[PDB]
Amino acid sequence: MKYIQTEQQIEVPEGVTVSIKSRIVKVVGPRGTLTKNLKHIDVTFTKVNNQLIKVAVHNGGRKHVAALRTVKSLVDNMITGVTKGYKYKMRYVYAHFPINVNIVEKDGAKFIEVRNFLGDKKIRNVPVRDGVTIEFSTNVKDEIVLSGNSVEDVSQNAADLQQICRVRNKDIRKFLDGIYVSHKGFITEDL
Amino acid sequence: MAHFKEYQVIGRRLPTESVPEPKLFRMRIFASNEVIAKSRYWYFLQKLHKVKKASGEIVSINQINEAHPTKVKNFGVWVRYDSRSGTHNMYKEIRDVSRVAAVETLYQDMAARHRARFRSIHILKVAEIEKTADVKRQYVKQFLTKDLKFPLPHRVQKSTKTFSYKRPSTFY
Amino acid sequence: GIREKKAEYFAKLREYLEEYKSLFVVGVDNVSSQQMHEVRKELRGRAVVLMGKNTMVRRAIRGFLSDLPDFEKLLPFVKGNVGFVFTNEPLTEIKNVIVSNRVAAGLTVVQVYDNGQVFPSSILDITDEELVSHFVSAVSTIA
Amino acid sequence: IIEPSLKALASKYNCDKSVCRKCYARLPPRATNCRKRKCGHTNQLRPKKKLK
Amino acid sequence: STDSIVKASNWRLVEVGRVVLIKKGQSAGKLAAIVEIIDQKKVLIDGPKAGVPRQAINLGQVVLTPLTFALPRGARTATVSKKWAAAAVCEKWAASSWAKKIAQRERRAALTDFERFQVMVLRKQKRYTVKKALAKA
RNA sequence: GCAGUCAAGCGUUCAUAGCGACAUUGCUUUUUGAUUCUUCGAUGUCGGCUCUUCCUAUCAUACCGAAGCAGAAUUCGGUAA
RNA sequence: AGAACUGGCGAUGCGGGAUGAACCGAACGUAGAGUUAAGGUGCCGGAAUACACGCUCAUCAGACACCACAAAAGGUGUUAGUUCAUCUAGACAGCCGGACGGUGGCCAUGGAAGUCGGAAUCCGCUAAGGAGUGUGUAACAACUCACCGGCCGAAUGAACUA
Ligand SMILES: [Mg+2]
Ligand SMILES: [Mg+2]
Ligand SMILES: [Mg+2]
Ligand SMILES: [Mg+2]
Ligand SMILES: [Mg+2]
Ligand SMILES: [Mg+2]
Ligand SMILES: [Mg+2]
Ligand SMILES: [Mg+2]
Ligand SMILES: [Mg+2]
Ligand SMILES: [Mg+2]
Ligand SMILES: [Mg+2]
Ligand SMILES: [Mg+2]
Ligand SMILES: [Mg+2]
Ligand SMILES: [Mg+2]
Ligand SMILES: [Mg+2]
Ligand SMILES: [Mg+2]
Ligand SMILES: [Mg+2]
Ligand SMILES: [Mg+2]
Ligand SMILES: [Mg+2]
Ligand SMILES: [Mg+2]
Ligand SMILES: [Mg+2]
Ligand SMILES: [Mg+2]
Ligand SMILES: [Mg+2]
Ligand SMILES: [Mg+2]
Ligand SMILES: [Mg+2]
Ligand SMILES: [Mg+2]
Ligand SMILES: [Mg+2]
Ligand SMILES: [Mg+2]
Ligand SMILES: [Mg+2]
Ligand SMILES: [Mg+2]
Ligand SMILES: [Mg+2]
Ligand SMILES: [Mg+2]
Ligand SMILES: [Mg+2]
Ligand SMILES: [Zn+2]
Repeated sequence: MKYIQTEQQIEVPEGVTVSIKSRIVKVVGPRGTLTKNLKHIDVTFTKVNNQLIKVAVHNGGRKHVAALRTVKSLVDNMITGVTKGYKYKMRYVYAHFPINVNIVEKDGAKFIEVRNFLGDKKIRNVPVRDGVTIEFSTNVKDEIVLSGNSVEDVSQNAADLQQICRVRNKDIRKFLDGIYVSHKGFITEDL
Repeated sequence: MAHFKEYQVIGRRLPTESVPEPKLFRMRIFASNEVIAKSRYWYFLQKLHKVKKASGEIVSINQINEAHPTKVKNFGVWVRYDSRSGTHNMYKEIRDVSRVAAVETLYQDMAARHRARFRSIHILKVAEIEKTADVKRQYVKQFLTKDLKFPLPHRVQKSTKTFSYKRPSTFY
Repeated sequence: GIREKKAEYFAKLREYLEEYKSLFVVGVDNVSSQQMHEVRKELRGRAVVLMGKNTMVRRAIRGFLSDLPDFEKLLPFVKGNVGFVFTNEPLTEIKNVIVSNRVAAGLTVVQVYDNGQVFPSSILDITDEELVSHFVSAVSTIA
Repeated sequence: IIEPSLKALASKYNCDKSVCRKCYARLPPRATNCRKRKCGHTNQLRPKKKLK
Repeated sequence: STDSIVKASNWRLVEVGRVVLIKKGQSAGKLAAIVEIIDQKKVLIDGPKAGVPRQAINLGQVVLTPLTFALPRGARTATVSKKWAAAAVCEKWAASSWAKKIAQRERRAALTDFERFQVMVLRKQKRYTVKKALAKA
């Protein structure tokens, strides 16, 4: 019906600065800095204090108002990600052919290489994305762990790796093999 | 049916020796001129009482000017209308300065949304919602808050000449 | 049904405001379900405790401003999580049954009602010494 | 072979889905509508069938 | 930096006592006050001092000035005049590059031929003394 | 000729994996009819041969989603001429 | 294919429907000036990229009588609306506290105390707390939820209409 004012809040935790101009956002906290282009949305920011900023949509129709909240979340995950930061854990599921997962590199690349997937003489390679770092758990078997400031980039990499192991021409209810995401929390604040 | 005027129409049955002085009947009628008003008075009368104009006469026709035509009001509007497949009753509210103002957006609003031309719409009752918070339709409650203020983002000044020696700004 | 059980409460709230002369507003922030059960036993003799939802009480009280009207100044006290202890036993004994016993790691008074007046439960916890040296320093002022 | 909790983990991706009865889209298990626009977002869903 | 930086667009708001410049019609070019808000596209304005009649007006044929004075919502014509006066709104209007240019524009359009001639001359006169300045440093 | 909607039944169990009765909405113009507008100062017809291009309601091939998909095989569907 | 009344085409140009016998407008000597009809006014194209309130976003939009087609059936797209129910005696959502006594209830048996399971579903104290919604234990524990409340302050749910 066109809601004349509708707005949302973004708490700025102690230790971060978020600066915003022509809807180009930059979040700077402990873990470093992220930026994001929010040009594609008409919303207007306003700072009340160094701990609070508001996002508002004036005279917006429904789907306009929808975009509001998502702006808050996106910016939020910038903040937390640069304070707490994100970390995705996965697991190797395979019922007979052990999945061999190692890091390689050509041209200072860093890829995720996946060998022996269900017996495949092929080798799979998933680019390791910038500012997402790859580790391997020491007690937890067949684990893999992906961490960094940016969910988007950390999530997606985890998803690129799951998606490269997708099982073709078999009944995927029987043949469950793959690298699936098992946990998603922060780097800090316990596990 | 356009720029609206509101009319009182007072009419009656033609007198019979048996019934000299028949009862007088009144309607408030919204039409643009008085001919359509009078014509509307019959349309409705014919549906309520057993009467056509060939057997009745119209006694009076007087315009009802808005009492306080610069006070902003919240209006209750009850309506009966014909869709393509049914006929329906319908309440909606309109914030404006006069009844005559309100009815016109009512008549447009019915076309915009339910595609209802003037012909297919009966105006049941219209009324100034006295106590705010008797307003129920949000899209008017929205304007009732204390110190209501809002901007008008993305100004678009129309141009007088077709070429412009500067890239326009939309800044209000 | 869901109105009956309210006017029911309304009834049995009113009944106490008439029968008992004195009233305890007791805060029960936190405080387990088991605690209150044993404040019932411990007080079963005289007092009765009566717990309720605030908006039901502010309203019922105001709805009783015809008769028993100086229950009106009771209302700036029925905020937060509070409740009612009614009694005809003397002040301190009950308040001390209330404050002290069944305390662990105990529900506490927040304001008291007495014949149209209001104690802070501070003026209740008296010292009698202040009541001794005020009749003494006035006989010393006289002398 | 393959421990219960991973068989489980794998099924979250492979078998706890619902399916559009019209276009066969693999849909989230609690879906109320299909997301594909070709079946006009129908609510005619069914659960992805479980193995033996 | 180490502050959070957020420039927020600082629009002229439509708010009781927002004072507006009328764009089209019999009350064109005149100032009025916004007295009450009808809806997202329509307000109530009154322009007592300048002779513009308390009316419902479509927001489109008005342009918000940056001025604002104190006014109770929906105030009859009279107290607008009282309030507007009190606040010295005309006085603040006149002082603006906006209000001044309009004056210039009308002045220019009022010139006789003979007056246009005279401008030309004096402008020549000023020119000469400028060009030299534009060459001594 | 081709495709739907409803869902009683088939389907060990289970309407809808794959089907689908009573009914019902449609589409097509390579069927056959109905029509008789055009051409009777006329110029054959069928089939094949040869060759090009177009349609898609897809048989194969590419990538997929389903299954009463363990594997193999198949089957239903999507993007696709 | 075939009748009724009338108006047409045929016999008839003109303006509009791009086009076109039959629609709409209007019927015609040779011309000037004005005004209009039906139809139009972004550009082709004469004429406001006029004013006003809504509506709509289509990886197959839609765009004007005759007319150059679309239907049943569907859509948590989005708009307005209806009925029923909840709610200022404070709901809904969200955060927060309590989640107790008979009592490890009866069977059963290595053990099963609310949560393998058969069988019942009672009471007390309550503002409220199931002879238990799940997690969990060898069995207890511990945690959860229903249920009541603290805060908040005006809306909420369900079915439909076009
Ligand atoms: Mg990315
Ligand atoms: Mg398959
Ligand atoms: Mg196979
Ligand atoms: Mg510029
Ligand atoms: Mg998942
Ligand atoms: Mg600005
Ligand atoms: Mg059967
Ligand atoms: Mg089945
Ligand atoms: Mg013939
Ligand atoms: Mg023939
Ligand atoms: Mg010939
Ligand atoms: Mg196709
Ligand atoms: Mg089966
Ligand atoms: Mg087989
Ligand atoms: Mg085989
Ligand atoms: Mg086979
Ligand atoms: Mg089929
Ligand atoms: Mg081809
Ligand atoms: Mg003719
Ligand atoms: Mg002839
Ligand atoms: Mg003719
Ligand atoms: Mg045409
Ligand atoms: Mg052209
Ligand atoms: Mg032109
Ligand atoms: Mg334009
Ligand atoms: Mg029609
Ligand atoms: Mg709809
Ligand atoms: Mg909690
Ligand atoms: Mg809780
Ligand atoms: Mg157990
Ligand atoms: Mg327990
Ligand atoms: Mg209400
Ligand atoms: Mg309806
Ligand atoms: Zn679908």
